[PDB]
Parts: sequence; structure tokens; C-alpha cells
Amino acid sequence: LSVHVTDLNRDVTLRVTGEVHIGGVMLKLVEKLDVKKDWSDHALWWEKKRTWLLKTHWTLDKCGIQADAKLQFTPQHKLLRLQLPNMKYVKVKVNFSDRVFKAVSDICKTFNIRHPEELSLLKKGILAVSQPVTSPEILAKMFKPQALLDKAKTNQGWLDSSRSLMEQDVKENEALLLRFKYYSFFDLNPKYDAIRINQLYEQAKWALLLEEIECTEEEMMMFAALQYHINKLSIMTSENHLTTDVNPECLVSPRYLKKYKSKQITARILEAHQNVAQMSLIEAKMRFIQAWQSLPEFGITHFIARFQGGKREELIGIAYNRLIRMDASTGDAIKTWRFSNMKQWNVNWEIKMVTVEFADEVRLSFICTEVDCKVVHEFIGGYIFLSTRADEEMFYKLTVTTVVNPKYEG
Amino acid sequence: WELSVHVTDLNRDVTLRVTGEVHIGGVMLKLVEKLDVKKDWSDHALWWEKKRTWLLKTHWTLDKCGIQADAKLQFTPQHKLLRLQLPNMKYVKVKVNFSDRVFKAVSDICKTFNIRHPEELSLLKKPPGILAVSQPVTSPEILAKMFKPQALLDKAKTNQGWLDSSRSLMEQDVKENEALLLRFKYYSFFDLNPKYDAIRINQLYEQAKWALLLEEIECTEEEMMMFAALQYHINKLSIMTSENHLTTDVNPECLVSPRYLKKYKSKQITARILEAHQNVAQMSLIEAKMRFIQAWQSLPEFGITHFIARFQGGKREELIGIAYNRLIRMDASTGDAIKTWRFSNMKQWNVNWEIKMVTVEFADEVRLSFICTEVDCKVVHEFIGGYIFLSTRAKDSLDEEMFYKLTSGWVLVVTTVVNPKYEG
Repeated sequence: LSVHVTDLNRDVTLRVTGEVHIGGVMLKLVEKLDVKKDWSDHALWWEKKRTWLLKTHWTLDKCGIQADAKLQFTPQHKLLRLQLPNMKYVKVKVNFSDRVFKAVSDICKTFNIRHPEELSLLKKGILAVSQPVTSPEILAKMFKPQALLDKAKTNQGWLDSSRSLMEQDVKENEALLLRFKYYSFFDLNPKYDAIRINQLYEQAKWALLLEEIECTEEEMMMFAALQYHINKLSIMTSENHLTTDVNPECLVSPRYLKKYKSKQITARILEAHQNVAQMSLIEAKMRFIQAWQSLPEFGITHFIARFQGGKREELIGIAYNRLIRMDASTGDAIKTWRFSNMKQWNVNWEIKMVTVEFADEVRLSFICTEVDCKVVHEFIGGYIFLSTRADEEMFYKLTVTTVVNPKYEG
Repeated sequence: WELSVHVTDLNRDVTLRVTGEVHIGGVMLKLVEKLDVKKDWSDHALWWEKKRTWLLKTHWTLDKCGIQADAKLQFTPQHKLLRLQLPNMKYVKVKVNFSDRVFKAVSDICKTFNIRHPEELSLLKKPPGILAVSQPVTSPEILAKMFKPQALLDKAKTNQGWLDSSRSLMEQDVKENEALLLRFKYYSFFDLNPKYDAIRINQLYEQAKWALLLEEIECTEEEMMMFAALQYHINKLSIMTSENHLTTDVNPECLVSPRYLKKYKSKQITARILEAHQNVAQMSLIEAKMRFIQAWQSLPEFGITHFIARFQGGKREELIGIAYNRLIRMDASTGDAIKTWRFSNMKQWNVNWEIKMVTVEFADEVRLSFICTEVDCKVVHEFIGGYIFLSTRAKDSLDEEMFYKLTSGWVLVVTTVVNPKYEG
């Protein structure tokens, strides 16, 4: 066996038996290297079969390791460049051993964001602050084609939530996108979700500005006025001074005039107004999200799909309440099936075909790319799992595989 | 015999020779003929002040109306001018039918003011953009001048001025050009919808604001400062509704997608954004007032109307409280609740007009009986039946006959009314 230490950039070849557990090898590593350091975090990684040495209690043989195998001793927590929905990169170190689902959970607990199951990871202080862009040129610089096929192509980058980061080709300090994957936001509470709402509003703002989602001019002007309103509401949160021609003594009962001087009353009102503006700021972003949620093209994830009796590449669209057969160019809905009528769905991994069973004996089938099937399967099962909130074991189970919809009405 | 009639608007007294078999319309005809004038008598109607009744039934004879000889009645236009003080404390002149029952008068007024659900409002005796805009006073001096005694007995005295919704203004000693208060009478507001109730919400907010500023309702210092902060915020949001100019350090072009930079100039964008911003601030304005109201609704002493009453085993004049869902026996010195009765457990309630006594029958055959003043008896009766009628409101056109049936009392459209919402 050969174990490569990435940190010290040195490879160690060891004499291995086969009756010594994985922990024994790790222990032998600590003693032999003759270096005063901390090895507590590191874990063995197998690049060949792309599996972690998860259980260190296991011996050598029941892991299926041949002779002269080149293992890797690398730290679990590596540098990871994350781009928040606010399009600002933050540097964090997360566990590359845990499942992406549990990884997202930890990241959101760190970022003060409730319900991490609505979020996931996607390939390519200031958590609460939201400000517009310095100049229109930056938007044009960030401007992408954002066509349906281009958007559908980027949807392949959704990580397997049942696997880890290391198993899915994620290098150290490689850019991953933290995005709201599912568009079923349960319990948006301004009392707890000051950051959660802010990032969701940011994702909605950037999706509209970069024309990732299509809307009319009237709606565009409204959204533009909304974040203008949000900007003015934000300024009020910092202001600790009188800004209008109103005398604060006119806003209170005359008994407090005898209890306080004017400077005292002005101070307590300004302090309270910062709290008032703080809630108005949040509820404003709430309205932005509401208007965003009410768009006719909201909450649809596109995947290239081949439908029965179709000679052209089309699109399968996945939403929180339905899935849609769509036109690849226009994006017009050909037919819409709803999740409330679904009994179960099947996934043939050989043919790469998804078959969905609905009520009243209607049946849908389509075919996708190899990578898309796993992503679509997780998208489907994920959306059903989110329709049951009122349990991590439930999610992993829902995500030739056959899964019965636990919310079938019929 | 002879009939003397005074035409109010013409300032003329007319004597008419009548028998008694002459119809009401007959008097009106002989009145017009003898005057010999060219005028529109459409709105004019006979009024008898001594007996406080309109004489609208034209087909009736003088015998049916019990009009004795030498009676001096009036021929006056039904619609007269009235001064109303809105919940925003601003006065306004309106023309209303002084022969219509107050309940209809209030509804017509609310229709004019574009206020939905007029059954929650009514007129109270004093002890177009004026309806929409909210503005704080100029100085603390104004608040000090309007500061009236808010003691519980003083509020109980004020509540004697609530007009009978089953009778008309003329029948209740309300002269032309006099001042009446338009207030939210019942504290149970059905469907406060911001999409329609911009005026309704504004006035309700004003009534809440003024009740707090004049200490008509109690609140903690923390709550008071929060209410003050809300006012400051609402005033600021109100300013934004008029602003048609940039007031921040943000470029409006960074708020739109790049395709609009190719279609519009910088000014065309800034203008259409500010135009939309006024509507955004408008909605924020309404939502801010809603938060003020719901906070006002959550106050411990909210939604209670007080009346002086003597109870069965009382040693004193006490206070009977009427909330939206309950009757409360309160001490008139501390305002503490002695005993509370739920409306849901009320099978029935009676009003003995002779002894001026109200008796309520409950479940488990528990009984409550108290005595008020002559005026308070019908006012309290309307409050009980009114709040009940409000409970019959479903999300599904108001049933006027139902409202009167619950609140008319001794007026036709010992009184006994069965609660239609008696649970079990």
C-alpha cells in the first residue's frame, strides 16, 4: 500500500498485512512521519474507485483493496469558493466527506439560513446586506446567453445530494454555486429569516436583471421600483437622525412630554424606527419574492428530454406542483402533468428513461442524458419530499428505481 | 279645524282648513295651491316636531296619524346639510336624508366616502382627498388642546350619544348644519382588503392613532414609542408617494435588464421607475397602517365600549362592557373585570323598557340582569344585537331586515330577541 500526504507533499509506502484495520494504518502514519502536527481531521481517499475510507474500524480485505494500491491522506475540510445568490464570493471550509445534503445543512447553519433542503450546490456580515450595482456595464459584463438549451445544459451541474463533494470532481478552492434549487419556500418568517430572505431576494433580483427569467416591461419597471424602495428602506435602518419636518413630540401622548426632554423622545423614537424600518425592509423583499413567484415562467427547471412521438429534442420542465413537456425554443407548454395526481414514478437506468404513473390511467415517459436522469430523479423526489413539510431519512429514500408518491390523492 | 304649517326653506306660515278625513297628500296639495309659487317640492315632506315623527304615508288620513286640532307641523326638505368629523378629526359637509333611518344614512355616507362595510360605523353626538391623506399635527399644543378627560365614566357618558340606527336624524334632536361624529362603532372589521379599502384603512388607522395620542386607550411606553415610530415611518412613506425625483445615490439604470438601456434614454427609465415607485410606496403606506391597526387590536384594553350600570347585587354604579364576543361587568373605579359572559353561551336577552332593565339568559340557565339610564337601554340593546349581527357575516349583500330584527327594540320596521348564534 502507498498513502500520499497532500499537505506535506510526500508519499509514504507502508508494509501492510491485511488483518490490520484502517485505523491501524492511520495510526502507523502518525508515528512514522516524525512531524509535530495535527492529523485529527485527515482521512484516507481512494481516487481509483472514488470512495472514502469511511469506516476506519473496517479491516483491509472487506474494503476490496489490492496490493500496491495508491491511497491518499487528504484533509476533509478544504478551501471552497462559494458564490452566494448575491453574486458575491465567500471563502469557507466544509466537510468533503459528508453527503452534499448534510453539507448544505451545515453551510446554512453557518450562514444563519433555515430550511437548507430548498438549497443545493451547482457547478459552473455581508450576508444580510443588499445593494444595487455600481454601473450598468457590470450587468452587461455578467450578461449571459441564458437560452433554454444553455440553461438546460447548466442544469447538469446539480450535485448528487446523496454523495460527497470529493466523489463528484470538486477540487480545492473550486467555484461552486450556492443556489435555491427548489422553488417551494416553506415558512418565510421575518422574525428568523433576515438572511434567508435576503439571499432569496438576491437570487430573484439577479435572475431578473441578467434576464435568466423573462418578464414584461411593466413588471420589469415594478421590480426596478421595488429594489429602489428596498434601497431607500435600507438607508433608513442606519440613519440615527431626524430626516423630515415632523416634530417627534407630535407622535406621542402629552404625558411623555412631562417625563422626557425632546432629545430623549427623539432618541427613543429613532431607535424604535430603526426596528420598524428593519421589518419594512424585510417585508419589502418579501413582496419582491411574491411578485417573482407569481411570474408565468417562475420556478421551472429545464432538462433536455425526448418524448414519445417526438422527432425533435424538447424539454422537460420540473416545478414544485407539476412537470411540463415544453418546446426547446419558445418554452411553450405542450402538456402539463401535476404531482398531486401522481401515484409513483419509475427510472430505467439502462434506457435512461423516466416513467411516471398518474391517476385516471394516464402515463408519461421520456428519455434524458445519463447525468440528467440522476439529477431529474433527485429533482422529482426532492419536490415531493418538500410537499410533506408541516426527516432526512425521507429525502434520501425518495432521491430500475421505483418510488411511490406518499401524497397521492385518489 | 285649522292646520298651521311652516315651510322652513321659504320662511312662511300657512293656515289650512281641514276636517280630519283629508289625506296627508291632501294637506300637501292645499299647501302648494295656497302658496301660489313655482318650485320643486320633490324633497319636501311633512314633519311633526311635537310628536317627533315624519308624515310620509301620503295615503293616510289625519285621523290615522292622530293629528289633533290646532297642530303646528312643518313642510321641510328631507335632505339637509350635516357636518361630520371624520376619524381623522377633520370636519366635512355632506347632504343626507333626515328621514332615512340612520343605518341607511351611514351606508349612503360610506358609499360616498368609498368606505366598505358601513355596518361597522355609525354616527355619534358630540359630548375627496380629505378622506385619504394622513398627516401628523403641527405642534404638541394641538394635542394638549384636544386632550379631553378619558376617565372610564367620561367614556361611558360619551357612549350615550350613539344614534339609534332604526330612527332618523330628525327624530333624534339633530338639527341642520350641526356636527356629528363618524366613528367605527364596532371593533370587528370584516375583510380589511388593501386592494379596495385605501380610505377605510386610512380612517381606521386615524381613529387608532388619535385614540392613542389622546390616551383614550392605554399602552406601555415601549408600545407608545413603537406607535410613534410607526407614525414617523408612515409619514415618510407618504412623502415617497409624491416624490417624482431621485433622492438616493443609486443609478436607476442598474435596476433594469440591459435590453431596456437600448430601448429607453436615462430619463425615460428614471421617469417610469419613479412612476412605479409611487405605487410601491402607496402599497407600503397601506401595509404600514395595517401594522399600526393590528398592533392597536392586540392591546389588552382594546375593543371595549363602556356603559354605566347597576347590577343585581351591586353596592354601586358600575360599568357594563361590550366587546365583540362578550359582556363584561367592570368596576367603575379601577376598570377591572368582575365577571365576563361569552356571547356564544347566550341563548336570549330581554329588555324591560319600563324598569329600564336588561336581562340576559345563558347556557346552564345562568342569568344576568342590570339597569341603565333611559337612553342607554336602547343604545346598549343595539350594541348587543349589532355585534351579534356582525358575527353572522360570512365570506359569502347585507341582510338589513336581520340587523333591524336584532336591534330595532321598540321600533317597528318588553322586547325579547333570540340569539341566532347561540352555540348549542
